[PDB]
Amino acid sequence: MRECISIHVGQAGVQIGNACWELYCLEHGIQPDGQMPSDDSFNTFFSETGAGKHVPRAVFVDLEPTVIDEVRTGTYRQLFHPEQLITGKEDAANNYARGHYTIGKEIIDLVLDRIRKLADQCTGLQGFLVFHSFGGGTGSGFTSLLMERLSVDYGKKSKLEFSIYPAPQVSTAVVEPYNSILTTHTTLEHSDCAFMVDNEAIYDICRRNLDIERPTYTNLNRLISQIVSSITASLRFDGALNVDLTEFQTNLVPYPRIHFPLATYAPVISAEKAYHEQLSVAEITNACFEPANQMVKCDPRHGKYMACCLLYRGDVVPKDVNAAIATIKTKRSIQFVDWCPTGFKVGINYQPPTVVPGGDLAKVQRAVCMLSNTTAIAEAWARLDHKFDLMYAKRAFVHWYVGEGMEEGEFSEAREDMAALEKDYEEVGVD
Amino acid sequence: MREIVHIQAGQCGNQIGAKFWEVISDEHGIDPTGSYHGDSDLQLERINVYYNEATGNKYVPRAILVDLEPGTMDSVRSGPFGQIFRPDNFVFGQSGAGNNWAKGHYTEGAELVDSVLDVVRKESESCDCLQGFQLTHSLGGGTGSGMGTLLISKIREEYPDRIMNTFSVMPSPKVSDTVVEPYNATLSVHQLVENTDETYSIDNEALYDICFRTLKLTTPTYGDLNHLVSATMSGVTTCLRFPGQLNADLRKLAVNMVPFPRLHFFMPGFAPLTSRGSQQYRALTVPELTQQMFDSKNMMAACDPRHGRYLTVAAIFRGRMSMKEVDEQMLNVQNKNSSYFVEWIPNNVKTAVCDIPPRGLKMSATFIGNSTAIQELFKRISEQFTAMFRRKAFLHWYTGEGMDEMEFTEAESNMNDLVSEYQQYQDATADE
Amino acid sequence: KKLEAAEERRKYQEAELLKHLAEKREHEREVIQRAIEENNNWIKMAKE
Ligand SMILES: Nc1nc2c(ncn2[C@@H]2O[C@H](COP(=O)(O)OP(=O)(O)OP(=O)(O)O)[C@@H](O)[C@H]2O)c(=O)[nH]1
Ligand SMILES: Nc1nc2c(ncn2[C@@H]2O[C@H](COP(=O)(O)OP(=O)(O)O)[C@@H](O)[C@H]2O)c(=O)[nH]1
Ligand SMILES: [Mg+2]
Repeated sequence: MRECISIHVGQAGVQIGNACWELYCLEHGIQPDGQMPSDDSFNTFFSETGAGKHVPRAVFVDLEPTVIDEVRTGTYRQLFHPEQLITGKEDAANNYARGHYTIGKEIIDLVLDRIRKLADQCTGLQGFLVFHSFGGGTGSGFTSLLMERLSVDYGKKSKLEFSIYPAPQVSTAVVEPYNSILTTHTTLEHSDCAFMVDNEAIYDICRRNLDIERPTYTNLNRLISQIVSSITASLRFDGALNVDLTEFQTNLVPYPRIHFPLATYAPVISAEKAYHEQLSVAEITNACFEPANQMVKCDPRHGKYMACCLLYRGDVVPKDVNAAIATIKTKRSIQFVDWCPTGFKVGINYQPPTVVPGGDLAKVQRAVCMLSNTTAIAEAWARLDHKFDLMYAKRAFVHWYVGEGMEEGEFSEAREDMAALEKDYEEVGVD
Repeated sequence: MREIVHIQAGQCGNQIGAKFWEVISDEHGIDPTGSYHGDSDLQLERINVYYNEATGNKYVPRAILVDLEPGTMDSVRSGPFGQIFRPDNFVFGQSGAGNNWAKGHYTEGAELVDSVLDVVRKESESCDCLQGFQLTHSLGGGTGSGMGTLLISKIREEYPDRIMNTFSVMPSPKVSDTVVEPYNATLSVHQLVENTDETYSIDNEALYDICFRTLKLTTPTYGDLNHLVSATMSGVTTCLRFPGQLNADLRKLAVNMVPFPRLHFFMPGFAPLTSRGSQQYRALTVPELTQQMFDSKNMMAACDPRHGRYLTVAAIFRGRMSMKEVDEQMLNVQNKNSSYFVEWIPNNVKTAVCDIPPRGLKMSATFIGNSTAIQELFKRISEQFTAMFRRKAFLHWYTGEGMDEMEFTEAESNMNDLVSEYQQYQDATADE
Repeated sequence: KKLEAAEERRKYQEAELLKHLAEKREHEREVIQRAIEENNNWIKMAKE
């Protein structure tokens, strides 16, 4: 037994959590009341009560009650025990300083007490999965505060992130670049591996592949949940690759700071479409090397790979996979760094992707998620850093953070750390 | 963040405030008895932001009505929705302010202030999570202006961490009831620069010009001007009182709108422009609604937005329309009019769409702009002030109340610094 | 340390606003008392 605790912070984190847990229940045959009329690996994510009910090993946190109030009134209100749904009264008002200091300091001890109660039910706790936005005050500020405290209380215990990188099409605050840089600086030394999800990449996939004119968070989250499920399937089912949280780090992270893999998923097919030919292993593998299927907008052809993991799911045969990888190498450069072998770590998980009934995604016989650590991801940091610099040169909005007890020096420190991170991606790709 | 405590001060403040309450009650489906008779769950979702729920099905405005003169209060009670207000929330003096800021701020106002704070404390302590305060007042008078700013300072003292918001009506010679309005306005602007978090600059110069020039009303009345005020107030508060993602509370609005502490004076805009009688009207598409953002003709502050640059903009679209069309039209306007938006504040235009249109219209648009062009409004007040102050005209009305000349010099200088500050950011470049 | 730091940094600026606001109470009482003392003395004049 190797349990994983999921922490959902702020609106983005909570809403993505709702999509993930809905999907896990469909995959494991768990009803919204926690009942299942039944491999056994699902126990890493769900504990069991005396009444035979299955409860997510998760904590939902928000500084405002609105979002979580929807979970406690919704379809899955019986799935979670009330104590694992934590809300404050006053939000962080899109201010990292409010989330981290002012408001966060009041609820931190309560959140850690709930996490401790979940950890006490674990015989072999692997670690934590933290879901949050970069842009919101709770998602940014509270997450970095929580990450710091988790390192103290859970000495050398694995912590992985699912971070929502901001997009202007769906952005709610002008200050999102500030919050993003402040949270990245503070969390960097506390996270083992972080999977960024660029809201624009997801918005564009929904528009292009799912024919949704104006994608909503519901559309975005369903797609996000599919990628999260692909990453976590080998923890929740008896898988062969990324079998434990330590294996994510081992396979994808060559240096402590360069811990940001790029996720690419395929196929993304519309449900409200005429019956079509099922995609082959070659077709879905080819789709992994297309920038249009990426979870973060960036150009891998302008970067270098340091690790590549291919996670197949469903009706997939090793012979089909190897043939597909061989053809790719003949047509594409697929450039790796000098100190790394040009290769792939491949995993096949026998369960085909499950989709939400009445959802936008079509049911497929086979899917694949590629997790690659490429230097091209630095392009996402550069875009964020430039927006930060534009405002910071004029000290625009800085007073909001200073007023909450933050020092201007923390902004300089956070930005210098980001400059060092960009420099690290550049230095790593050199030869 | 939930409850907003509303305060109405002076003749103008109470007139505009009463209209705000009848407009929003109609939108939320609340009748003059406090009973909800609407047919949409959206109307009640965020009802608690402005209304307290009393025993049973009744909703009561979280509003405090203030004046140094009793007459205005009687007129409010007699009104259409006059019965909806909490009886204990009417706080009035007997000795007016006589259109003298000094009487409102130091003499008569100071005598009544504690009775008002007692009522605001009652409303505030009832709150689960008080966002802050919303004050409606004029700057040209004595009560709204002098006592209103005194209240802001006294409230700021007791609730220093809450958001202070105002709807401040600027005086104009075009619709003037007193020769001393430039003095009262300047003294008040000095107070607002220091004590509020956000101020909606509602200009009577602009309202008169809209009524006369656009609505073709030969002789505009306060009723005609107030119809534009209430349409604007309904529009700018849409995000606070209906479920939404953007600017859902007073603090998130301030965080998105205020880059520098003193630059918190907003230029409101509204489309389509309508007259009280005009229940016609057959018009207004998405490209049409969007075009009126740069239209000086649609501004509630007498400034040309094309004479400055937008630091930040919030745009609220109301009615049944395409969100895709709104997003396209809004992006087009920013790309075409690049030069009127500061380059050093990326993605500084935020848009929200609310399905519920205001009364009488099927489609509407409200604009909230933090523009450097607002300096034109402050310059106008400073020049009117100086014409009088140079000759120390009517100064005896103020010094007679115990005021010193220095306060006048200080208020004027602070307002001119504000103008200079807007000019500084207008000229700033992303040379970075 | 880096949190009660914020807590204490929060307070200086609140205490500060309360000073900047006790100073605004000062003036008012001064200008209202000065608004009597003068009228008190115009009659001190007038009688004699
Ligand atoms: N993908 C996705 N992004 C979301 C969702 N909700 C919010 N976001 C994004 O997250 C950012 C806004 O932060 P929020 O999570 O809403 O805010 P918060 O964490 O609750 O923090 P405060 O409200 O300030 O206390 C923006 O970039 C949004 O586009 C969601 O359900 N899905
Ligand atoms: N828009 C508008 N302005 C008004 C109204 N009543 C008065 N004013 C303006 O307010 C200023 C006079 O202040 P007023 O509120 O009457 O005095 P107070 O009772 O001492 O606050 C002038 O600029 C008037 O033009 C009104 O109902 N609507
Ligand atoms: Mg939130």
